[PDB]
Amino acid sequence: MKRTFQPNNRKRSKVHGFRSRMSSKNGRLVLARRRRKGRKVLSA
Amino acid sequence: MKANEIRDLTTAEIEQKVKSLKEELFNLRFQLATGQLENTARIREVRKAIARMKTVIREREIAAN
Amino acid sequence: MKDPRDVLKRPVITERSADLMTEKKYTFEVDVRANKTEVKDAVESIFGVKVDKVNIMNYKGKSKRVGRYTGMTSRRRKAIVKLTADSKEIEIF
Amino acid sequence: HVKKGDKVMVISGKDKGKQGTILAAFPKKDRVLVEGVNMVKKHSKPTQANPQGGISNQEAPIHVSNVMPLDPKTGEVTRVGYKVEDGKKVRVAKKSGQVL
RNA sequence: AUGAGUAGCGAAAGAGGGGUGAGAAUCCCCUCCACCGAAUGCCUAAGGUUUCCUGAGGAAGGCUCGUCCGCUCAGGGUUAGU
RNA sequence: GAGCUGUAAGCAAGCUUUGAUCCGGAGAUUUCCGAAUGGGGAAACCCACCACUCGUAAUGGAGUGGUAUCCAUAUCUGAAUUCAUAGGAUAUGAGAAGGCAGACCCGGGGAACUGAAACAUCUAAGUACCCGGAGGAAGAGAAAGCAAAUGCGAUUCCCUGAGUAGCGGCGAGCGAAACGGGAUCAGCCCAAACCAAGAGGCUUGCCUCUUGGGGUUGUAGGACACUCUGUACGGAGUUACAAAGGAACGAGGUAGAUGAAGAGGUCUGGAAAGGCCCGCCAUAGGAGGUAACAGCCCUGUAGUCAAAACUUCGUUCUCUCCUGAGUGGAUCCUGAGUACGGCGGAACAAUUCCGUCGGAAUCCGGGAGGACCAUCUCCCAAGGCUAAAUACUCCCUAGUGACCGAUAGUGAACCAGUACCGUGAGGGAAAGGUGAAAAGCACCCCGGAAGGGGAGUGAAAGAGAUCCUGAAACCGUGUGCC
Repeated sequence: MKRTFQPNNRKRSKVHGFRSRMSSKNGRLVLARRRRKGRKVLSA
Repeated sequence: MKANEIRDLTTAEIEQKVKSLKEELFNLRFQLATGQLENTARIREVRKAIARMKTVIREREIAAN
Repeated sequence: MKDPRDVLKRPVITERSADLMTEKKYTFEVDVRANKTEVKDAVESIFGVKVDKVNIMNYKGKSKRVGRYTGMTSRRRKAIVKLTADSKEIEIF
Repeated sequence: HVKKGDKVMVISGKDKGKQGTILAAFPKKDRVLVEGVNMVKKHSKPTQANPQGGISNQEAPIHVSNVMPLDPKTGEVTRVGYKVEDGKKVRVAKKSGQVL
């Protein structure tokens, strides 16, 4: 029950994906900021 | 059944009741799909009964340890 | 699975299903995490028949709408059980 | 302060001065259905129930603060009180002291 | 609001008979005619994500129309040891 | 304590005074991802091993637990080295791993624009920002002090000193402290030197290893030697004051209960809470609602109460623990590469920081009062622990505005960080109002429908679904004069 964008582009997920965001302190900062704003969608 | 009664039966005896109730639910669901169920309230009633039984069982096992 | 009655959810009653039922094939809605052998054994136990083959599909959810709001329906798992020359699951349809 | 099956009397509205019997209660809205009071005429289309259809004549709920119970011994309107008779709380009539 | 009922509405071949229908240039059927054919044919990728089938529909949308649609709404439909 | 199955319709089927729905305390269940931790991975998914169980003649299948890394404690073994040791293995670990409150506070690093009308320092500014650590508060803390007195005596915060001294291309600007007035108010423990016990080198002695007594000090104290005084019926305490569990009473918090008095008459009206003529209650004239403006209609308010269960505080009992004061001053102690000096940068006689070398004294002893040299005055460094007064609020409860009232007030009064835009970090809207009550238009007529005209409901239908009021631009129909 969601919306998916390019569910086959692997490079999209390897650049802007959740596991790449969680692999460095700066990406975790990005995720923290987006959680603070209240975004419905975190990362790709 | 009310908890009081369920609490009187032996653990094994409870397990059996649960088995039986689960069969009733299976049948009830199949009847609904075909189109031969009138008391649809029976479905919900059975589900809650199964829960009441499992609650009593766990409470006895926690008490043990 | 723990109790086989958790593998089978409800039968499927359509025109295609009624067509297949005359070839001794029955269509069920199945828990989305159950596999072929699980369904085979559950049908064995519940109805006391002999099972020859099982085939399974996966179905995506459909987009629906009621007024202004939009959503999706649940995913489904469908199984077509082919019985051998044995008894007949009475679905009492 | 009043419930289903009570003899009440309407105090305010078009039907002020009428008296009847409670038929239903809606505590979620503080409204109440009194018989013979606040009659409406609904224009109902033909459908499965009432196949021919027509113009009905039913009651409509009034606000519960527009109505007050009747004192059993005098018959006049009374305010409500609450006593505990036998390990059971009972609505009392302030004007006299009788129950309900 | 004005410009203004103005500019647009692009190739490229259609014509008639019948039907449906409140309504037909435009939808369906028939007949003839015409166009592509190292494709404008067959299959099958990437990609899209129900757009597929049946019934209903005439708000909106479809550079005109519409009884039609990739549009709307209800049901359905995807089966592998190779 | 009588209805109920959320929004929220409908349409079925049911539950409930042998007491439901609902509210509060305590529990149970809690799929998958996520620090994610069996391995892998494009987060929401794949693929395993071990033990036990279900099932098959057996293979195949299923269920329940365990299986990351680091650290600590051990236990063994034990690469180099034989032991040892790196390590390995084994165990025991509610250990730690991540999040956040865009706030408050400790530590480290650390801009530029700007201004100085230019620019030379400076200012901006130890600000923004980044990194690490936390706690409900946090470093701060009981004088080798202020200072010059008739001295005060820990720390922190507010007023004043004062925009003064001072520093400043002494220009912009930066900018103190002490005294005095207040808030809060307690100070302690160790090391050292001595006594007793065991061992471990040494030959007994000796001498260190440990454990118990000992003792916390500067107009010096302690040790030490000798006196009284005690080991309780007294004192103290888990908030520092070494350390350390329960039990009873009281007040709260997390549901609630009770709770006075008008249908007054009469007028308008769709409806009376309004007008007029009368009464009542008040420890209650807060507030909201009800067909219009209610103290007396409802929910309520003042005042009284109330808790099975969790919690927050107090008080008492219980519990636990515990000597001080003298005379001396023969002999020992009072905090080691430190106090201070050089050597460089750092910083900037110079000043300090850090390194870079050095290097005392120690009661008849030291350190200070801008330097040095002497007088006098205060203090006792190189060990540790301490509440309160202060800072801030993501949250919860009760309230309050000469605060806004739908272009305002939060970006967001409405399914808003949504819809949309972007590859991404990120950017970021519009949109409230029928009626008291759906009573939300049966039926007739034109029309395929939409939409109308009657009929009906209603106080109102010109209140009929973007349905309160409804201005202007803009668009039309009729007409008096030209």
